[PDB]
Amino acid sequence: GPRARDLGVPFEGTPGALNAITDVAGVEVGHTTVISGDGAMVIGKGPYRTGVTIIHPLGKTSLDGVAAGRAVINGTGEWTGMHLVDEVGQFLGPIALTGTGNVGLVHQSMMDWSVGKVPEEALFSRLLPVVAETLDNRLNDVFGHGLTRDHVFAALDGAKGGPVAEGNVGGGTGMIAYTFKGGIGTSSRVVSAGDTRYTVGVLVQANHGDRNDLRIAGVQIGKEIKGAWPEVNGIVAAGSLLIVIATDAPLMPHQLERMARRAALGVGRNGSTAGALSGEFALAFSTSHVIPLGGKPRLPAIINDTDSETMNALFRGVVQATEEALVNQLVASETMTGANNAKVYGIPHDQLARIMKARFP
Amino acid sequence: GPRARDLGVPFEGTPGALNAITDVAGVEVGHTTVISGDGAMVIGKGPYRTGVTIIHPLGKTSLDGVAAGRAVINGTGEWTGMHLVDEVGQFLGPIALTGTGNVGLVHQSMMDWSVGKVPEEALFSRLLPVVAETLDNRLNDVFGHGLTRDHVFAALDGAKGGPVAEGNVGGGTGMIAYTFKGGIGTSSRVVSAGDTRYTVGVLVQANHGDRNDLRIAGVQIGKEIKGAWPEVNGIVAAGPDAGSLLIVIATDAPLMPHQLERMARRAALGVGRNGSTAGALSGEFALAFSTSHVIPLGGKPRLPAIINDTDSETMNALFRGVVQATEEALVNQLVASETMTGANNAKVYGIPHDQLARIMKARFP
Amino acid sequence: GPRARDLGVPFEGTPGALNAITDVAGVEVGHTTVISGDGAMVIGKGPYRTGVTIIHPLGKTSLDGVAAGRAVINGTGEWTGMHLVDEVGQFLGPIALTGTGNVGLVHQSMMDWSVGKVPEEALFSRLLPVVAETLDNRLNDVFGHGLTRDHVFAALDGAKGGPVAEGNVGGGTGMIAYTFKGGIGTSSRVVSAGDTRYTVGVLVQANHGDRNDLRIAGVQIGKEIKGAWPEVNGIVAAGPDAGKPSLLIVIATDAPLMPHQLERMARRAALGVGRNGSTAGALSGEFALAFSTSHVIPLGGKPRLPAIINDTDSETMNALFRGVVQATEEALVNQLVASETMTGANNAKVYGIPHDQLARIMKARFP
Amino acid sequence: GPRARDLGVPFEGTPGALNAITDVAGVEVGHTTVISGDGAMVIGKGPYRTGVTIIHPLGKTSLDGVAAGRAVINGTGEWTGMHLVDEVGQFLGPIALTGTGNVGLVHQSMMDWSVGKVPEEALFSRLLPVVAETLDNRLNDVFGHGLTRDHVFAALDGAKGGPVAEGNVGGGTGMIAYTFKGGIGTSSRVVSAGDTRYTVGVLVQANHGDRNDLRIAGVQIGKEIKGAWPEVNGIVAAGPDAGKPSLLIVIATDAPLMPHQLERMARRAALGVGRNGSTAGALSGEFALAFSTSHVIPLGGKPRLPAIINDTDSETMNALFRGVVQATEEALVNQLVASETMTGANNAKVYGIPHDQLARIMKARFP
Repeated sequence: GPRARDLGVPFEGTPGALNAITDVAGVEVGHTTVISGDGAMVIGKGPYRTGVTIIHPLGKTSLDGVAAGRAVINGTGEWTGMHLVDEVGQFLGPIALTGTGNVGLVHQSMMDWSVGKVPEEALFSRLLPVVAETLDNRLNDVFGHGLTRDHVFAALDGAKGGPVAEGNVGGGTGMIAYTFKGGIGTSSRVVSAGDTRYTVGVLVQANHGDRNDLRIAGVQIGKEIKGAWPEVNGIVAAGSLLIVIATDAPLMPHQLERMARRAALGVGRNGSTAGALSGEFALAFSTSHVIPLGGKPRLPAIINDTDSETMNALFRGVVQATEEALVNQLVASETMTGANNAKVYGIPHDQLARIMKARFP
Repeated sequence: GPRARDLGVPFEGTPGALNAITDVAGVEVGHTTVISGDGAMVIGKGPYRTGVTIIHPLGKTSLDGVAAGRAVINGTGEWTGMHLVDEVGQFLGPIALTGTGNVGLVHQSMMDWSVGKVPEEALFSRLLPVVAETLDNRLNDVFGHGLTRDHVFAALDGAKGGPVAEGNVGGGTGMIAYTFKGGIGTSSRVVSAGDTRYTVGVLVQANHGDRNDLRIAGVQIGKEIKGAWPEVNGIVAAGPDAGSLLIVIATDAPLMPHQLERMARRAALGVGRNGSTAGALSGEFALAFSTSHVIPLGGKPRLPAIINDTDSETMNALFRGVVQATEEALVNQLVASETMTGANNAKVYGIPHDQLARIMKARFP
Repeated sequence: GPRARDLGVPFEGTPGALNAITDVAGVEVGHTTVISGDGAMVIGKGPYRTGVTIIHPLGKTSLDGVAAGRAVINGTGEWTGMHLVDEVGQFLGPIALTGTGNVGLVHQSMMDWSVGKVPEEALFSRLLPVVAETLDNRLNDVFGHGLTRDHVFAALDGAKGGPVAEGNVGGGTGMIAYTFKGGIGTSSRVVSAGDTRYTVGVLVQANHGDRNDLRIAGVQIGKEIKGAWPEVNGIVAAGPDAGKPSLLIVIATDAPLMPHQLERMARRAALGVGRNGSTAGALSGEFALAFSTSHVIPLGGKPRLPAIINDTDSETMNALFRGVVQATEEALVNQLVASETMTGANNAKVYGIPHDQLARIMKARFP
Repeated sequence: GPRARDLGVPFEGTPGALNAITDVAGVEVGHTTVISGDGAMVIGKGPYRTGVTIIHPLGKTSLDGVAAGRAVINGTGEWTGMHLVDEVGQFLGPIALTGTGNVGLVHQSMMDWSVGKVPEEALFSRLLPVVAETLDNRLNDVFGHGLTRDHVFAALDGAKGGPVAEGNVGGGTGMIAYTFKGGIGTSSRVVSAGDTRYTVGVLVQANHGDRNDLRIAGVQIGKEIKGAWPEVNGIVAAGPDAGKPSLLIVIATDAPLMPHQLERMARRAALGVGRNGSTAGALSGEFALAFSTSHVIPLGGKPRLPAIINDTDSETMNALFRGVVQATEEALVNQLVASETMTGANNAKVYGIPHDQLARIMKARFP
């Protein structure tokens, strides 16, 4: 359906052609979305509202590593492969984003996928899969084994470039953000440093924040929206965040850490305050600084960290793309009823468009 | 004079009585402001637009440490005593905030002050002074020895509780923020968890950001303000024509060091609200301390109550307090800082009060 | 059987009664050891030389957290739950130490175990299991699903206090250290901090280092031992005569330390590792995790900190730090002595450090 | 005079020609040594036993940065410029190593030196000087302004390549290590990374450790040496007969490493320190800084990275890491051997480790 710009939300900067992480060439994204059952939750039987999102930095047939660096806003969550990134500045294989109860199954399934897809001599490189989570506990049977190995293989094999589906898909299927429906969002910026252009792409799996704090384009919007509070069986019940950054800039690992640390500023623009139990994390990678398996790293150009013109263009790109990806998520996610007949509303489009038109005539 | 709220800027949460870092009882703040000379800069001769700000966590006569934790947004800058804070979760003595060229002088002056104020038996504890900087390079002769030991002593000895002066004072004297006049700002929040209340106080020394990114209460305001662009000479320096950040957080919550690191990491979200994107060469840092978790010199730490990190009600109240107080301290700074002409006749404008008030009235009727 | 001290190896300090991590009261350890098959490796069909080691910091029935802090020597490996430890300074549930290929299975199995053992209202707290690995790739079919959920449950349920089995057991089953057989080792120290004596216990899963660098009690011993280099089908595979016929450190203490203080403890492990000569290989995932059994966090309640220690109290802190260094040093040697010769996948044969030669060298050096 | 090898101490690996940090081409080192007064200490009036050591990574006329990374063993100390290193992976200007009381004076003096040596257009780059300390509190009047701006300028301007003076010089003048006289030590290794041989150079300012823990070439040597415990006016002040009659590590390499790779190098220092027995005291500020002299960043220009190394290339990386461990181990022993007995403030007398006894013990152990 509509994305945030289509409802009149303004943003700064110049988006890429897709306005998605796949504006960084060669990046592929895949989702498997598991939606089954209704009514009361029984552990092991559903209902299920869960899934997995796969990002292949260099595409699904690559055996090469990408340069990478991370940041932690609040570390109450899981993201595997990160000790590796901190130490050697690269990771091998895809990124998986999923629900908390699925981490182990996804991790082993990625290994199994490797056995089937990678030459035996290269299997040593496939030992530390990258798997991250947020908690779909209200809408999903977290502990009930709803995600299968076949679901994971389907996302790995089905991933592609081009437009990325947003909203209640893949790892975002069962999520809740700012008390509205959570999910997947994505955005990009094409940034200028003199005559050089680079792309910064961002994808988020959003399960964080309170309605009372939410800002969209600087507007504190929770109180301006009427209704759309969550429910349980019919009774109004009220009233973590994963960030993946891709760039084609040829950055070294410590420079990618800097990129990842900018995500918090974009999160801050939209009002949340990093809950004590909210696992909020960012991972950044370069698709031009690539490390062939067992060979010399390929760094086709080099950027000085004190070159403010280039670095600030890249940093502003991360902030803006993060800010927009978060709003794109909210708009893409539709109302859902899941486990225990819990109902969470998508942010209402008609009301958002009306508020945006009043604020930005 | 008016602060941000008085010009009609809305903020979330409940401020303390002074709406300042000194709402955390026992904290003292002092400034020495050095403004002398006009015209062309000659290194070693001025003009000078610099100073130093002192924060005594437990007051100027305390020999005790405070529990502490820090966070780095972008580390292109200096803040001494921080390896100590990372290792042992406490620091001794005051925090000094100053201009980049003054760091060594301030560091040695704090040691000299200790020799005169601390019993010789306790001097061992005074070896790692806490000194942080931002760069006053457009308005000040950075390398020219404008700050003296006497200026540092005056701020150390003159510090007090009560209202805190903001704007072009102390370490903020020569600073520039969002292309407007930079300086010192402060704010506080009184936060609740069940029947318990705590105060979170914030003081900033702001020298960061670009006009085009600035948000005040969510409003992207730089293009709505007419004029007030800097001048380099007699002609317009930025925008159309030619015709670092230090954050100190105090709380009376009885937090352990790793919990204060969490508090410090919330400052970035408050900075983010106001639109900047952490420049490559901008040293943006946060330090948080507790005034109830105190470590008597050579004795047993005093931790009068203890908080679970997974107690979201308590922790989120504290975190939200940091975010909101940081957001407001930054806007308070801009409002307090007046237009200044300094070295090389560079002129930087205070954000115009009349225009800001008008924009806020139109936006928040 | 003999441990390192019984072969004449001298160490500094005073061990606890068991000279093991279980000298810290209430800690329980369990192993499941999986050894099946011989000969050529086919992925999914073994041979298997693998397993899992479980450490319950407060015992298997506890729902409470322990204060914790970690350190990284070289981060090329996996240890889950560590973001949590860095952020909030505690973890819930047990520590699992296993082979690299088993991480996901163990992580999901720990969740399944919680579903069976923990009240539904407490399940929220069981979402970030702590699982760490070293790579058994020479002796084991890593990718071949040799470890099952039932193996994990058996270690979780079978864990106990008292003496801890060392050597080729649990997560250490298929490991190789200093080009000799690797595995599990443990040691403890009781350390005098003024009028109070604390216990520091250490358990290692050792899969690191080279024979040429190994020091035992300061003696560079690799060249003093004759033979015992690894083989394949009777042909020496490493060392001068070739061709011819990661490290996980777990520290427990009963000292009532805050999380940042436990990070300091964990950072001392590297010095104990250093004593024994290794240099942290580029691909060697070398990690330490320290926890307190007296600073405990009841689930959804107020942390219990029964006493408090000043970081600048060098008498207390240095006693604790020296304990970590000495217990780590000895745990590493205890591992080598406990681990016996093994032939595993692809007919790789790795020798236990020879007891007779070690004892002879120690007697000559330390009469 | 004899260095450690000349007294019979064995070490592993191959030193560079000078066995010093200046085996990395282009590095310059200078010292200013301040020794005045005897007897009772009065703050502001000595006695003084202090100084400053300067390391210019690319020589004293360079305006360029070097790639760099750091590590902390125990952070109770000061080292400026390190937030910069962590953030952007480089630093500008020289490294100064000094006593704790001198940090501020040295920091401002380095800025003043820049005003006099650097074009005004480049001054922006000189605002984050790198200054580190250890505490000379037993032998020196720390707070008494013994070090002057002129002393700092003399070390900055006098620095040179070639042999590096060790012992009671520069920043090490008033230091104490392993209950013997502390000071400056240096060593290097040339390491074979396939077909390329890189140099790793290490300089230490040692003020850490206890005699009871000291190991030299693995030998626990404190109880083997007779006498030489510190004194005050002829009465022994420490050890069993008492009453009767921080660490800075600087690593240079010519390997073209990226900043995160240099952090890995710096983290290896701890293993070299561990070999020699210390346990990182609670108040001991123990720090390492590593830089590359081939990966250089011209001021306001494009970084120069003449070749690039894969972190997972264990052959190359392990050669470099082993170089750091071995050079750090040897630098520490070289310091002890270079430092002579000194009596300083408050009549504190600290002995250089005795050469005759050390040589005798080494001969017995390594015949």
